[PDB]
Amino acid sequence: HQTHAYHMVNPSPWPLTGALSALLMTSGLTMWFHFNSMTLLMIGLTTNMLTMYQWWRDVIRESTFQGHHTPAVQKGLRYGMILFIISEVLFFTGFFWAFYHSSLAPTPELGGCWPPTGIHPLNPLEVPLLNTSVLLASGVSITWAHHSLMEGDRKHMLQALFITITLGVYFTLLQASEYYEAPFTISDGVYGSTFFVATGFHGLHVIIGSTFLIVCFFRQLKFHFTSNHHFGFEAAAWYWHFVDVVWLFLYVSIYWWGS
Amino acid sequence: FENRVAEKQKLFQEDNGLPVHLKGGATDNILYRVTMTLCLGGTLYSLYCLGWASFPHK
Amino acid sequence: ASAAKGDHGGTGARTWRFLTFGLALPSVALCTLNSWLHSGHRERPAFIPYHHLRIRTKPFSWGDGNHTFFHNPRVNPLPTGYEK
Amino acid sequence: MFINRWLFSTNHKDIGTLYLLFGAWAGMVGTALSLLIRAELGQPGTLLGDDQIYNVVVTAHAFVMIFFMVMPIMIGGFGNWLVPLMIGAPDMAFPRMNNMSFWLLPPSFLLLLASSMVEAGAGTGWTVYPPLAGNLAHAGASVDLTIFSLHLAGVSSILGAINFITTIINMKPPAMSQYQTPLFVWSVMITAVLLLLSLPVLAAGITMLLTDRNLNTTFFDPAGGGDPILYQHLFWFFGHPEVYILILPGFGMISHIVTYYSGKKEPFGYMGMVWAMMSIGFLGFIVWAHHMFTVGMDVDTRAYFTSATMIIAIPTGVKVFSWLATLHGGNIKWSPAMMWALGFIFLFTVGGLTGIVLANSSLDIVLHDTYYVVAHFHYVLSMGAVFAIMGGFVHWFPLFSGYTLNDTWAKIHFAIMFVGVNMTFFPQHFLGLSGMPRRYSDYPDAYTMWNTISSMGSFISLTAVMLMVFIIWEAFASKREVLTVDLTTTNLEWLNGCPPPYHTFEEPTYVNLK
Amino acid sequence: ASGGGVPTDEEQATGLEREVMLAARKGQDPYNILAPKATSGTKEDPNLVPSITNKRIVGCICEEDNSTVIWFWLHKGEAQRCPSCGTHYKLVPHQLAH
Amino acid sequence: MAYPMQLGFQDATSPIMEELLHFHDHTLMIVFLISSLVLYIISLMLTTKLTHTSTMDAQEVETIWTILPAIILILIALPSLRILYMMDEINNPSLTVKTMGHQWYWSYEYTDYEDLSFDSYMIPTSELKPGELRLLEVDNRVVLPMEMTIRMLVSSEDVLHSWAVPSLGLKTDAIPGRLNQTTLMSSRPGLYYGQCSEICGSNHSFMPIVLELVPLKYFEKWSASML
Amino acid sequence: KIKNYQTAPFDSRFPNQNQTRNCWQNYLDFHRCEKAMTAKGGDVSVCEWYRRVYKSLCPISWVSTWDDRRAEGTFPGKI
Amino acid sequence: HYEEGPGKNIPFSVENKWRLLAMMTLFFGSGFAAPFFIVRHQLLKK
Amino acid sequence: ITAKPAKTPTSPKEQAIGLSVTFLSFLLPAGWVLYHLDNYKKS
Ligand SMILES: CCCCCCCCCCCCCCCCCC(=O)OCC(COC(=O)CCCCCCCCCCCCCCCCC)OC(=O)CCCCCCCCCCCCCCCCC
Ligand SMILES: CCCCCCCCCCCCCCCCCC(=O)OCC(COC(=O)CCCCCCCCCCCCCCCCC)OC(=O)CCCCCCCCCCCCCCCCC
Ligand code: HEA
Ligand code: HEA
Ligand SMILES: CCCCC/C=C\C/C=C\C/C=C\C/C=C\CCCC(=O)O[C@H](COC(=O)CCCCCCCCCCCCCCCCC)COP(=O)(O)OCCN
Ligand SMILES: CCCCCC/C=C\CCCCCCCCCC(=O)O[C@H](COC(=O)CCCCCCCCCCCCCCC)COP(=O)(O)OC[C@@H](O)CO
Ligand SMILES: CCCCCC/C=C\CCCCCCCCCC(=O)O[C@H](COC(=O)CCCCCCCCCCCCCCC)COP(=O)(O)OC[C@@H](O)CO
Ligand SMILES: CCCCCC/C=C\CCCCCCCCCC(=O)O[C@H](COC(=O)CCCCCCCCCCCCCCC)COP(=O)(O)OC[C@@H](O)CO
Ligand SMILES: CCCCCCCCCCO[C@@H]1O[C@H](CO)[C@@H](O[C@H]2O[C@H](CO)[C@@H](O)[C@H](O)[C@H]2O)[C@H](O)[C@H]1O
Ligand SMILES: CCCCCCCCCCO[C@@H]1O[C@H](CO)[C@@H](O[C@H]2O[C@H](CO)[C@@H](O)[C@H](O)[C@H]2O)[C@H](O)[C@H]1O
Ligand SMILES: C[C@H](CCC(=O)O)[C@H]1CC[C@H]2[C@@H]3[C@H](O)C[C@@H]4C[C@H](O)CC[C@]4(C)[C@H]3C[C@H](O)[C@]12C
Ligand SMILES: C[C@H](CCC(=O)O)[C@H]1CC[C@H]2[C@@H]3[C@H](O)C[C@@H]4C[C@H](O)CC[C@]4(C)[C@H]3C[C@H](O)[C@]12C
Ligand SMILES: C[C@H](CCC(=O)O)[C@H]1CC[C@H]2[C@@H]3[C@H](O)C[C@@H]4C[C@H](O)CC[C@]4(C)[C@H]3C[C@H](O)[C@]12C
Ligand SMILES: C[C@H](CCC(=O)O)[C@H]1CC[C@H]2[C@@H]3[C@H](O)C[C@@H]4C[C@H](O)CC[C@]4(C)[C@H]3C[C@H](O)[C@]12C
Ligand code: CUA
Ligand SMILES: [Cu+2]
Ligand SMILES: [Mg+2]
Ligand code: NA
Ligand SMILES: [Zn+2]
Repeated sequence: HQTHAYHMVNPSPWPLTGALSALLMTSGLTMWFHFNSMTLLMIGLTTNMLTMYQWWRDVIRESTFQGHHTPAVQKGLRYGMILFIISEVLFFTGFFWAFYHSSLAPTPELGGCWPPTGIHPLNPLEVPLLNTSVLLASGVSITWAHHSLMEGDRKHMLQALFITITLGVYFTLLQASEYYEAPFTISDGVYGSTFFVATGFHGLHVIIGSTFLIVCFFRQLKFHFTSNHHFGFEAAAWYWHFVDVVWLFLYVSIYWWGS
Repeated sequence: FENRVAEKQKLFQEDNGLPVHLKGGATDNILYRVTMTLCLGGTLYSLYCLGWASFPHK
Repeated sequence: ASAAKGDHGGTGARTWRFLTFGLALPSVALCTLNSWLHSGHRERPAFIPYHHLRIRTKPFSWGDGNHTFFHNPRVNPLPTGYEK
Repeated sequence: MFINRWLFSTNHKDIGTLYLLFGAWAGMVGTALSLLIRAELGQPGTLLGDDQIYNVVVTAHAFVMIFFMVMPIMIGGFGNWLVPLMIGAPDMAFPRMNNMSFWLLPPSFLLLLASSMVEAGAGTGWTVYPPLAGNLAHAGASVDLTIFSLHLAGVSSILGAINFITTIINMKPPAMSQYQTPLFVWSVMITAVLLLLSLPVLAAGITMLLTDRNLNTTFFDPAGGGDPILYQHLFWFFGHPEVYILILPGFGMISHIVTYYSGKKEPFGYMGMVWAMMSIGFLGFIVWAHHMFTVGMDVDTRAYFTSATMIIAIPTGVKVFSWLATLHGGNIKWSPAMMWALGFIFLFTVGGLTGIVLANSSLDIVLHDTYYVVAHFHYVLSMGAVFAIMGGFVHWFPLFSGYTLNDTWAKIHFAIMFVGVNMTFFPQHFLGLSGMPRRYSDYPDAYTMWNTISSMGSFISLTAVMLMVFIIWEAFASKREVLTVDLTTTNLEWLNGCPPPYHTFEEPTYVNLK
Repeated sequence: ASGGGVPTDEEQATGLEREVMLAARKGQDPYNILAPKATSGTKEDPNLVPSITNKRIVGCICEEDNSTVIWFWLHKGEAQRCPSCGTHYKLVPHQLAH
Repeated sequence: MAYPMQLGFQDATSPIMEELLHFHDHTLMIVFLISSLVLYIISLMLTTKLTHTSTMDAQEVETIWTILPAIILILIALPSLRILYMMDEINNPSLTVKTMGHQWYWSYEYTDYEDLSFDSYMIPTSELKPGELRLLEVDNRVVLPMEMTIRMLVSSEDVLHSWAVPSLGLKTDAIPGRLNQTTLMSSRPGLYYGQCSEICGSNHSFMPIVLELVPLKYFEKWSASML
Repeated sequence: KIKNYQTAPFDSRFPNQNQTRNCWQNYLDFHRCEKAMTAKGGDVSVCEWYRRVYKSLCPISWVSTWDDRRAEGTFPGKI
Repeated sequence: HYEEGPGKNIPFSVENKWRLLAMMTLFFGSGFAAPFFIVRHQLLKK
Repeated sequence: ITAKPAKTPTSPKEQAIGLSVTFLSFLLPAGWVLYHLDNYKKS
């Protein structure tokens, strides 16, 4: 019988499966790029999906059903999530650095100018503007979600959380449509590479963010959250704002300053 | 929807010596088994592919 | 641009709902509106075979390895020119 | 009761043990790769005949030692074993995630070994600069497998870093401030912070190379308006923090060994030691372009980077002098651990000072990409990082295993290793100054003498390594269990016995506030 | 206006979380979340160290802003003294259940 | 070039390399001071049975071992930086030569007046004439006028290379798409050798560089003779 | 005349190691000059300066490649 | 609960010192050997 | 660090074999490969 408040975790296979999924996804991407085939890739994604589901399930079991998230454990979770976001900020920094390296000193092969010759950039006042409003409006609704939750208001929490999600989906679809309509491609030199990798990786974070908010929505439906203890929601909110902010920076850098 | 958390609490606080990842009944056991089989299958298979890819032919 | 309205001495979810419905969503409506009255289908850009564009160092790993993933025949040419 | 223990662990000690096991093995691979390098250079002409295989060997030598030997032993092994014991924590903050950090490394290693099996391997250097690493000068899967090895290794360390930082901040006795934690802990936390910030940038840069190789991006390709120099910035922005990541936990171990074997109850200048690690930590992020003094940057930029690099000398010196002040007035015990520590202090300083020479962008024109650099870094790594591991290993072995080593043998081991590494690397300074490039399978005739002596040193160090395997066998063969340990009052990690229970601090420590 | 429907912690916290919460409100610290307040530490007024078992590690911060904690096992029986500063510690029972 | 059993730098053929020799002596002097001081202090700490194991007060003595290192670095940094700006500075060069890296050989271009240009390949081992240096000799050498400021532009048509000539104090990476400048001044006629200083794959060891410094007159006639 | 010539002098516009743009700008300047003088009936010899400078500093394969592209109508610079 | 104490907190047995000697030689030897075989592999291959 | 008496002392005899086995595991495999290395420039 422990007399400290931390959480001694039941031995678990998920770390091994996660690790092995990573072998299969990576091996797979390599088979796919070279010995044309998506077999390993597919098994990997499946094992990965299976691993994530069960790991996070056990965390909900450990916390909501078993009562292991004492205030000490909650405090550690806040720190871990903040540190993760910092990691992600630094990942994106690389892509920005790439953008600015190329656009501040355009090479002669591009015509010695930015945008490069032959590139027809999108209008930042058309759909990119819309996308900005959509994510910003997102930040307002997720915040209303959080205060409603803390005041004990179930129907409004869910109401606001649904609006937030819809906006995430609206963004995704607008960006998907923009990808299709764009008159330049990832292959169109350095302009295209920076545009689609930076926005692309962002697009991926929008989906991860939304998926995470969908998880919070269902968990809220099932009454997991209390008015004081709801760390999964907070983490999802922070991740969401982080996603908002990177967009603001892509918008100002790539779409506006770089057209 | 109805608030069924107290029941899930009892089920998962049951003194039965089962680790958290199997403590929900046999569904868990099927998913554990599926996931591992897939992992070990895929891992072996991925070693097989390192096999062929190593050579043009000995 | 620099804000301008007010609140704090009585607040809550109510205030944030108020901003969602009275400011944020209306902005999205307006911005949607600006877009619907704008996107004048861009004249297909003239194809020039610029060496810095349509880069093919290794074929893509799908289709015929010459088509980008969200290829649009209407606006995206191949290296040899427009398909259709 | 074996699968549930060694494969599904949620326990810091067992995860530590696994990490040491993994590292031990990797070390053999790396050592073997180094002998193959010096075999090729042990006399003029060619031994392997194929020079793409030499380049493959050099490249894998570096990856195995850095990512697979040093980092997992120091951070993964010592870090997991010691940090919680040193702060009275019941485990790490994220036990299950901790296990994933380990289990990612064998897959990571598999993918690197596989890189050298398939095609003609990755003969790039450990820098992996484009265009050589591009899909034309290195067509095929080799480089892609390397990239993926690093992605996995990278993820392992980031998740590890989050755990260490969270653990060290959140799980100390409620009365203990950060300024009452031992230096080894301080050293892991700071290292963890550098991992957190530096690896993501590497992950971006190699992801950009990956898309350049397989999705027709032109980040690094001038054809598309790319710049191969953008790669260097991104690599080295990581790469420099990485060298400080390799040595910092080393610094923390030396601090404890010097203090223990001098009979001091604490090191000299605790707060200066803390300050210096933070300063090295911070300055480590604004020096990266000293690996790029020959690529054609502005003279004003090169002046900044020379100057900024020099400043690291100042807090590093404060450490060296504080270890020495720790010896002052010590009841010095000449255990093998202490011999390792003393060698560290001298040899590190030498590698450090050749670093200072290189920091001069003037002089680096003629020294860059010569064996002078190889010497610098094999002094701070092969005799700095490795000596602290050895020393740490010998000192805490009884705590991990519950059995003692034979000290006489351990001293023999030290004596052989000392002669080997110095014989191997010392003459490389002359090579460099005389102008022998690095990454050569063969050399003008003039360089024959120093290359001959150097390769002979390899074998001395090999003998040293063979003996260490034996030394560990003997320990476990003879089973001399630990009776008493001294100085337990200021070394909490020894206070639950050797080895300690699977669960330590189930009831936490009692520390008054006052 | 609003309406309710969100459970509180009083309603739905379980396990160790619930125990810590209940204890907190009676002003007790069975799970060692707070730092204990020292006594004068003399032979007559020793520091009382709760344990569930027959011994417990004491770290003693002899003076404020010492960077080095003095650690020692404290055993059931006579009050023991910090090896470094002499301040007294006596072990006691109550961290216990029924 | 390097002679056998060599311990330091090759002899300086340019004034800028001469500068670096003295700067290295100046610096290595400081390295020997600090490394010897440390060894002495180490051996000092270890050779007495007298003890003081109670705690010691620190910050007073730490001033010294912070301020003094700082002074020493200023003594290194100042000359170091004087030379760097000297290497960079305004040239008034009388001639511009280009060199282009390739896997695995160098090409050269003299295009101030006429489009003169040639490859340059390591003489292999089997084909070496007697007294010719294994791994260093080329078919066509880079003939240039001694006693004159020359602009070298370095670049590459494939991967990274680096064009080094140690005895002249020269090393400039060769990057495709980029044109890197270094200046070149030989105090003496002669042959001077370097080798490629970035890892360009298999034959990285075997793309040497050979300057042939001769007077203006013979260089002119050599240029006329090569077209 | 202010001309007869050894090589391209120091140009304060391009004072660092990287001389990529000195090659480029002089190639551009030359052809922009040649265009406007071939079009408007005035001696093309006023443009010689830029030709010498760019011939001197530009790699042969750069000049060669850019000349091909100008003839192909894919030269990315605005002449 | 798991095995506690000296020789019991490891994923290998030390109960017999010669099974140990062999385990240790396979383990460290395989590690040491791998690069030589990778080189052989590469030398043959083509 | 004081130990207890070796519960299973390892005689100089035993040690000689230990050291021999251990050196042989490192040296034989490498030696085989290295001996046969001029034979590998062929295929
Ligand atoms: C350092 C690690 C210790 C362990 C060493 C084990 C191995 C034994 C090494 C023997 C014992 C170690 C001491 C030898 C130092 C040799 C310095 C030197 O020859 O300097 C000459 C220069 C410059 O070269 C020239 O301009 C030409 C020289 C012109 C003079 C006439 C030459 C006549 C030929 C002489 C041939 C005999 C020398 C051959 C020497 C052959 C050596 C293999 O070379 C260089 O740049 C070398 C740059 C390397 C700098 C690394 C810093 C390490 C400091 C070590 C502590 C020292 C403090 C005392 C403290 C002393 C206590 C150690
Ligand atoms: C083989 C031995 C099996 C072991 C059986 C045990 C029997 C009893 C159980 C009795 C209990 C009953 C159950 C019996 C089942 C035994 C299962 C087993 O054998 O379990 C296996 C376990 C245990 O590991 C071992 O296999 C033991 C190794 C030998 C021990 C050495 C002694 C320690 C050396 C000193 C280390 C320093 C730290 C020490 C101090 C640490 C503090 C204590 O594996 C691990 O969990 C971790 C190993 C990680 C390291 C591997 C590197 C992977 C690289 C991948 C790339 C390859 C590509 C090649 C490609 C090639 C290209 C050509
Ligand atoms: C930690 C990093 C590390 C370590 C330990 C080493 C160790 C050794 N290295 Fe290496 N090396 C590099 C990092 C390292 N090196 C890097 C980054 C490069 C550049 C690659 C490139 O150019 O791209 C390089 C390149 C390099 C070169 C230049 C290659 C070239 O330019 O062509 C040479 C030449 O001799 C060399 C030799 C050696 C030798 C003889 C040893 C050793 O043999 C010395 C003896 C040390 C040991 C044998 C290790 C002992 C420790 C253990 C066995 C662990 C024990 C485990 C426990 C106790 C738990 N290495
Ligand atoms: C543990 C690893 C490690 C550490 C700690 C260091 C530490 C330092 N290194 Fe090094 N280094 C490498 C590993 C390391 N390095 C590797 C692997 C490479 C090669 C990368 C590659 O190309 O593959 C490299 C390359 C490298 C270069 C690139 C050179 C080139 O390629 O041309 C430079 C340039 O400045 C450099 C400088 C330094 C400096 C100034 C320090 C300082 O941190 C040293 C500080 C220490 C001291 C100065 C001694 C102690 C101080 C005192 C006793 C106080 C008094 C001192 C004075 C007054 C001067 N090192
Ligand atoms: C519903 C859509 C919403 C918005 C976008 C959301 C998701 C995009 C898809 C995947 C996101 C994942 C990774 C990002 C990686 C690469 C950038 C891809 C971004 C993208 O989607 O770019 C598009 C497709 O890109 C291409 O060709 C190639 C695209 C396919 C590449 C396959 C995946 C490649 C794997 C590389 C990354 C793996 C390594 C990750 C490193 C992490 C380490 C921690 C560009 O379309 P295009 O036809 O060129 O131009 C449009 C012309 N009208
Ligand atoms: C290559 C393409 C493949 C991409 C695949 C990825 C796809 C989708 C990912 C979707 C993310 C889902 C995250 C769900 C986490 C649910 C578990 C949870 O939320 O757990 C919470 C704890 O926090 C916690 O662990 C918080 C744990 C949060 C971690 C979330 C971070 C996920 C980000 C993934 C990053 C991928 C990035 C890759 C590209 C760089 C539980 O505590 P509470 O909430 O307080 O409950 C307790 C109360 O009920 C009691 O009174
Ligand atoms: C493209 C090809 C390469 C692919 C490489 C991808 C590598 C691996 C993918 C497989 C991983 C999927 C499953 C991971 C699940 C995360 C677990 C998690 O959520 O970790 C949590 C802690 O970390 C926290 O909060 C902080 C939350 C951290 C969660 C992050 C998990 C994913 C990280 C991968 C991405 C890193 C990228 C960062 C740099 C860009 C929970 O901690 P546990 O210790 O488990 O339990 C603690 C208990 O008290 C809970 O009650
Ligand atoms: C034919 C003639 C050749 C001779 C040349 C030999 C030259 C050099 C070999 C060097 C050997 C010296 C090793 C000394 C290490 C032991 C010294 C020591 O100090 O250990 C001793 C024990 O070892 C003991 O029997 C003594 C152990 C000695 C065993 C020596 C075996 C080495 C054999 C080498 C063979 C090479 C073969 C190579 C072939 C490939 C004494 O300690 P204890 O009383 O147990 O402690 C008491 C307490 O602490 C217990 O808790
Ligand atoms: C990616 C789908 C996205 C939908 C959007 C529409 C845009 C057009 C993309 C078409 O993508 C197809 O996907 C297939 C996946 O089944 C590929 O099969 C490829 O991979 C298989 C792996 O099993 C092999 O069997 C096949 O030979 C090989 O053509 C195939 O090349 C490709 O045409
Ligand atoms: C890191 C570098 C280590 C360097 C190597 C260490 C020193 C050598 C250890 C012994 O290795 C053996 O050497 C024999 C050579 O004497 C080889 O026999 C070979 O040659 C002999 C003929 O002389 C025959 O006995 C054998 O059949 C034939 O395989 C044999 O394969 C090999 O195991
Ligand atoms: C069913 C549930 C109330 C159940 C309960 O009290 O437990 C209510 C509360 C809030 C509702 C949601 C929110 O009002 C937001 C959406 C409102 C739209 O008008 C319908 C769908 C919509 C997504 C609703 C679905 C569902 O009716 C919810 C989730
Ligand atoms: C408990 C153990 C896990 C072992 C491990 O992860 O290494 C079990 C759980 C499920 C098992 C697997 C599943 O039963 C299904 C597979 C088919 C047969 O049942 C035997 C082999 C088979 C491949 C099994 C291997 C192994 O016995 C597994 C993976
Ligand atoms: C090297 C780096 C990245 C450039 C690139 O990606 O091409 C550039 C970007 C901003 C630069 C810095 C800023 O211009 C500010 C400083 C300017 C000084 O003249 C040199 C130091 C100085 C601190 C610069 C050093 C270096 O040139 C930096 C750091
Ligand atoms: C003030 C602070 C912490 C004191 C404490 O709270 O215990 C100490 C610890 C390390 C100190 C620094 C280091 O001792 C190194 C420097 C030494 C010089 O004597 C003063 C500046 C100097 C930069 C110090 C300033 C200051 O006294 C520091 C920063
Ligand atoms: Cu060209 Cu090395
Ligand atoms: Cu650095
Ligand atoms: Mg270089
Ligand atoms: Na050789
Ligand atoms: Zn005390």
